Amino acid sequence: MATGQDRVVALVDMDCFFVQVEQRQNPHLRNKPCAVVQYKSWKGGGIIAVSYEARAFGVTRSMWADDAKKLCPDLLLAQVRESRGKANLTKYREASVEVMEIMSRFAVIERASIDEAYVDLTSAVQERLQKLQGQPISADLLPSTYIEGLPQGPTVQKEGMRKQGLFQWLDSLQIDNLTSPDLQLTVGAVIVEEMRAAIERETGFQCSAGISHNKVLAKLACGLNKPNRQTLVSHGSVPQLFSQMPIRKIRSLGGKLGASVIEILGIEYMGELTQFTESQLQSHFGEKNGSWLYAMCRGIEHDPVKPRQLPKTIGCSKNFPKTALATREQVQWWLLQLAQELEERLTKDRNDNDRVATQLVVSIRVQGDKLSSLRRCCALTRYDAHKMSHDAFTVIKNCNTSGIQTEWSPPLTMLFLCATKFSAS
DNA sequence: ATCTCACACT
DNA sequence: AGTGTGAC
Ligand SMILES: Nc1nc2c(ncn2[C@H]2C[C@H](O)[C@@H](COP(=O)(O)NP(=O)(O)OP(=O)(O)O)O2)c(=O)[nH]1
Ligand SMILES: [Mg+2]
Ligand SMILES: [Mg+2]
Repeated sequence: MATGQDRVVALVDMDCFFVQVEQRQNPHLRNKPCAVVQYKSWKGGGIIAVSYEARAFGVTRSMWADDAKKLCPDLLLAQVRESRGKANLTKYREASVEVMEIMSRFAVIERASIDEAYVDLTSAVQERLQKLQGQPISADLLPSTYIEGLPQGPTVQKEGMRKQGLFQWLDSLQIDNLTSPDLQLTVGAVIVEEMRAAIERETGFQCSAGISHNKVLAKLACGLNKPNRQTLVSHGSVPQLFSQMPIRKIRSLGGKLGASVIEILGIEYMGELTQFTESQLQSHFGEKNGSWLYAMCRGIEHDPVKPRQLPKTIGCSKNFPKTALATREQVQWWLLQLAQELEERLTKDRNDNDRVATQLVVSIRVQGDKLSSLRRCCALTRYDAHKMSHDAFTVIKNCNTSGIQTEWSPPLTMLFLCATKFSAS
């Protein structure tokens, strides 16, 4: 009997992160419809973060600020800082570190993005259980927790509903069994309340969280009640939850694979995968995908929370959409600009994190081509922008089809520098 | 598309 | 090594 109740996993994700960062810094933006964009010289900038007040007006990510202004006239905007003609995300990376370090105090975390991390609470839950000494869990220890699927069976407002569901869960809880998966999830949720409380006290940032037995369910849970709430997804809530859950909502199925699952099998919801054998899914999607899908639709997933808090690579990119680079002098200048930010971030990384990058990856796009046109690596022996930028030029310089030694053809529409292969130092 | 980062696969 | 996908 397959179980998938072996771990306690949480996913903490910051609410409207970039917006919150700007709001802490500028109190005038607090509790208002606001958004964060970069490069306003074109269409007021492209929206990448939206406060929940602004979302009420229908303002979304990927929307032009000028178009967003049509939906929400009083929409306030904070713009991503610009350096060397490029976007600078320094303020946000640093705010992220604040959050990651607080979370790191409770357990080993996997930085999943700039504003979220997975937490393996299995050992931490076990520790708390003996301390409890068979003591019941008060609802007071879960003041922002939702239990998905509850209340059920035999008030109207949301908070009243939340409490009623929480009480049904706690009233039915068997605290006698220290190996009860449902009990383990509850204690995990109590810890996450503490973890989320610590984040807000020490940063001012609010976040949501999902607590379940694996990463996928935890991630899904987190989005069930946003913002400033956490959701517990038990093993038992899975069949109902997945019964009307679109396949695309599940992490990693939001793209071509998920579309392929829908098209080939003629289904719409995650629960509908259960009627197929593992071999069947393997036949359509391969040995690896098939096994993963077979277990996942039953709420089972084994991807571990990796002990990794730091980025594996450090990269900078810029597009050049009639603005395309057509001279060697142009190509060299922008490679230098990219190299300058790269050196800046690398040096700080070396001091902070006791490591040194060893490989420099260069990538370019050509006006005719469809993301990357060419990607080449070279050795990274010194944190020097001039050296790195000259190196970037050298390995790509053979692309220049122009006979004349001053022009570049055909024009470049993207430059990209990435530092990889870190070694301890 | 006028805006980093991980990982499978090769 | 280089390409493609997926998410954020
Ligand atoms: N440059 C760029 N930045 C982005 C993009 N998408 C997101 N960001 C940046 C902006 C975001 O602030 C940050 C976190 O991304 P989320 O967690 O997926 N969205 P948020 O936390 O804002 O809202 P909530 O979580 O409540 O839904 O990543 C993008 O396409 N491009
Ligand atoms: Mg977020
Ligand atoms: Mg996120």
